[PDB]
Amino acid sequence: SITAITVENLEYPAVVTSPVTGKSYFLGGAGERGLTIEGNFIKFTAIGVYLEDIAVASLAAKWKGKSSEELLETLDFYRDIISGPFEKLIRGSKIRELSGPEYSRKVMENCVAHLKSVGTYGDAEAEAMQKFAEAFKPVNFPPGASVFYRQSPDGILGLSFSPDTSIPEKEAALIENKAVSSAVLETMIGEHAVSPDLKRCLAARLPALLNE
Ligand SMILES: O=C1C[C@@H](c2ccc(O)cc2)Oc2ccccc21
Repeated sequence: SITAITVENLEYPAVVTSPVTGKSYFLGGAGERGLTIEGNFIKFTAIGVYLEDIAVASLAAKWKGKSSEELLETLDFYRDIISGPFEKLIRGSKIRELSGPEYSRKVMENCVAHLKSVGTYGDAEAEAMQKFAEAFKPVNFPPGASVFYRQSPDGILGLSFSPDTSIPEKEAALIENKAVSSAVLETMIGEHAVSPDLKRCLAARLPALLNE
């Protein structure tokens, strides 16, 4: 039943399969991010969050039978999605052109704030974030180009870059750090993520799946 979602002419298929891990995912939600300039929301990128198919069985126990409205207001629900025992794939496709450094600046800012916020920002995490930064430096994201974050439940964050929206065969880098591995998704649907579009998609789409 899960449908595809299109954001600013950028389409997010209902399902995708990783060329890296071979695992298949379903679209949990899609939205957009940007900057508010002079009270005006300026869109820069689209974001899609895919959850490994096994996520359903994992989330079923605790969340089956809950209404979308109920899930949306429950922080614990999103915590299970962020740190659940399954892989998550996040695809960011640019609406406006951004260089790797330009784009990564904000993302890293948000990740670092979160990490410090929960008391897990030591030397290992700073080094992981520096490696994160390094991976983006040689990259440019013209409209339509994409970044793929593969959040492995084993504490690893795989980074892939594409000239368009197709998922690359090989990953550009592997950030091996547990706390950092979930930081990116946390800044998107975690408690302190202001933008609700992704959270709403998840709360709306998951109930149907959690019942069958
Ligand atoms: O996926 C993104 C894009 C990022 C961003 C937007 C505009 C820009 O110029 C640089 C980075 O903002 C964000 C903030 C929070 C969570 C995800 C994101």
